[PDB]
Amino acid sequence: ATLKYICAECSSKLSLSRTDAVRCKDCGHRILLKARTKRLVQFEAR
Amino acid sequence: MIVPVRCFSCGKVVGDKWESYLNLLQEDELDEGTALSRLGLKRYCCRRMILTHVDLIEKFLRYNP
Amino acid sequence: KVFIGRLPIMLRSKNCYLSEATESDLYKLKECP
Amino acid sequence: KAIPKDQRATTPYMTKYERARILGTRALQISMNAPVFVDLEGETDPLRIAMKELAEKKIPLVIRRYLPDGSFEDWSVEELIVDL
Amino acid sequence: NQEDSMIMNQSSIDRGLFRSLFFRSYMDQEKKYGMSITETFEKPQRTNTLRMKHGTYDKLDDDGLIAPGVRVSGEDVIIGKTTPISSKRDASTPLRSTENGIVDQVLVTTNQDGLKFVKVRVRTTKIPQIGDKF
Amino acid sequence: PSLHKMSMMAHRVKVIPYSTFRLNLSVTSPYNADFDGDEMNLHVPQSEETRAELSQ
Amino acid sequence: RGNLMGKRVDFSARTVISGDPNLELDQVGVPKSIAKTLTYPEVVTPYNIDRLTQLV
Amino acid sequence: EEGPQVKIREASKDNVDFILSNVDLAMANSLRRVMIAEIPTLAIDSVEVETNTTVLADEFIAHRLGLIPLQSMDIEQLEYSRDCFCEDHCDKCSVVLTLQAFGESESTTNVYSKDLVIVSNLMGRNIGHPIIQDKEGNGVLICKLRKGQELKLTCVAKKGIAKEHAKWGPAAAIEFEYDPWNKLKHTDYWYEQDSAKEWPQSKNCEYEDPPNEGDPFDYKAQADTFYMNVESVGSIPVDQVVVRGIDTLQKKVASILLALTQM
RNA sequence: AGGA
Ligand SMILES: Nc1ncnc2c1ncn2[C@@H]1O[C@H](COP(=O)(O)CP(=O)(O)OP(=O)(O)O)[C@@H](O)[C@H]1O
Ligand SMILES: [Mg+2]
Ligand SMILES: [Zn+2]
Ligand SMILES: [Zn+2]
Ligand SMILES: [Zn+2]
Repeated sequence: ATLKYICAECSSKLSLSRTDAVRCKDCGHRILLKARTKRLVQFEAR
Repeated sequence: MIVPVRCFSCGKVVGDKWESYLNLLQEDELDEGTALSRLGLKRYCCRRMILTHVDLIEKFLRYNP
Repeated sequence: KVFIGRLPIMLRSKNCYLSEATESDLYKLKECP
Repeated sequence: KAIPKDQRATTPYMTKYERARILGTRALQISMNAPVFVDLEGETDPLRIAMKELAEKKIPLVIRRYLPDGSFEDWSVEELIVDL
Repeated sequence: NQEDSMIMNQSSIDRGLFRSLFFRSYMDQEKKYGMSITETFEKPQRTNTLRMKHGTYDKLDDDGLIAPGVRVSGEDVIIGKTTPISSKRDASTPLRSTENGIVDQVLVTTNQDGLKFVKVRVRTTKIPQIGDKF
Repeated sequence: PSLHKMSMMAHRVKVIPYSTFRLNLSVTSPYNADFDGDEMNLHVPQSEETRAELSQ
Repeated sequence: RGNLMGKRVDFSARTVISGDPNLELDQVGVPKSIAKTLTYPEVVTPYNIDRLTQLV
Repeated sequence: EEGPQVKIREASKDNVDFILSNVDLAMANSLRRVMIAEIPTLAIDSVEVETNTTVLADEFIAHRLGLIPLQSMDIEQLEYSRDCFCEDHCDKCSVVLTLQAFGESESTTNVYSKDLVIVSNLMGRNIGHPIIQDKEGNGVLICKLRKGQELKLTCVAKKGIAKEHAKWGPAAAIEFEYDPWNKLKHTDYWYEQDSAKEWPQSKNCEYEDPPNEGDPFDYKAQADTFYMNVESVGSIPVDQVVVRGIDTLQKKVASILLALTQM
């Protein structure tokens, strides 16, 4: 449960806080994505 | 980019008819005009759906994440 | 020997990485073939 | 200078611009809760009331028609023909 | 369909005729001001500045960024940022008033320097309507 | 443009659905309007006086 | 010519135009959203008091 | 046997050719319209997304899910949520479907109309089952996944009509024709040299007599005899797109009578 | 850089 950030290439879960270095815990590439809400999204199918 | 379910113009389900249309072309060595017709697509509205589709999904699938 | 500034490279040119890359490589590279 | 009633040489007819300005002025007045000089026969739009006042010729206004020299003829909305 | 206009099959439009995806990337970065004076990517509250946007800050998480699932609408704050002075001034990036949609992709990176760099892609689906050009 | 006395005319409001201004087809010529994506301007008078000017 | 001869103005709206055979020569189709923005300042008078109290 | 007659030319699982006789055009057409527009069906109308790692957008997929034809055989014993007394939905007024798919394989993993599973109670009534007319029994291809590409959705199918959205369209195209020999002059053929040569002859010409040139114009002649073909999508069987059309139109008229009664 |  809970995965704060996702690496843009290797797709490994990161889960970091403010002042914890914007970089992957394996490869380099400082990209990092946000990982969608637990607050679930609903669409009228039209 | 991914086969449309239902013909825009008349609403005939076309979502199932893709995998087969591709087989009738490769496996059965058929021409488009026959393949389409064997799948029941008689009205030109239905024909253009399958005939003029560009299954872009297949390219997008080629990217890692 | 000595560093005299940086030159912007045109994509797909000799000096660019993609010039030598194959379809399969470009896809890995997150670039449209 | 102000031209006398005998000696007035402008149209005996009201101008498209005069009529419009009168209807506007009276509508604006009626709307600002001014007294109405006509029976509103169930009337509620100040412009529609203004048309009724002009029709019954019960509008207490005067047109001051200025001339290029600066002189003028004063005309009552009562006396002005409405062929418009 | 007179004078260069046309009649479209509402039924067809429902079936997916002419629908489009629309994306837009709002971007921002934490700025450093000589004397190690940095900006913060955070969700702000009242706190002496009171200089904040008229729309909801509630869609923001503790990093001052909306999660990549959330439906955004008015001038909803998409990026939360503050600049204090000699305290939380607001530097929060709201969704273009005229627009709306769903947060698509949020990207948290590093500046050429070493500052916190952020890019937010928002996505909407545009359905053929009456004034639309073809 | 607005090269005409008739390139600005007063109309009766008709509140309607959908996002476009709708005009009668015969009124198309004085404006030089067509529906290949033309846009038009609407001006609301704020006085009882200005309204009259427009209607009259 | 920029700020005196011409001016930007309030009580103004602009959208795409489309033709309607069901509109009268003198009317204009005004999108609801536009009507809900453009306002006319009506004075509280005995003739309208009740009507206005309802729109408020 | 009675008033307007019917003569089925060809029947099948999903197509009915028939000749409607002893009717007014205004009635054949009113029936035509109803079959397209006003017969109720069941269709996915709410998609709640839990996960999507796909190349397609949440709403793009959502749109597709609505268009997937569902069993609407017993649609009459289901309520419109509007009419139903619950907060949102329930078993009285909806069918709840589930879709979970993940790319376990190295090869492209497909997502089908079959992969949908009913999680609600169907009160023992023929409804909600995705229509599979497919040869290999798969139905509509919703999506495609690669590896860690996951999909998680909960779908609420509801009773509705085509007038609200075409996804509740019980029928595909409806063939309709009258007077294959233009004896009524309801058309004036555009030609170059000869209208009779340049314009193809209808298959229905065989079921009516040719005009015979040496005859005066029959002005008295009225339009009856309608060559029609109703095609089903799957939700409701062909016969029922015809029957339920007739019943829908009938109720629509009866409402007017009842409206006059309350008056 | 685009729109009538
Ligand atoms: N630069 C410009 N400045 C002012 N008005 C312009 C303009 N360009 C176009 N217009 C206006 O737009 C009108 C339409 O021009 P176009 O969009 O090119 C179609 P058209 O030339 O009228 O031929 P068509 O009606 O047979 O299609 C003009 O008649 C003119 O009033
Ligand atoms: Mg034009
Ligand atoms: Zn990594
Ligand atoms: Zn079709
Ligand atoms: Zn219910």
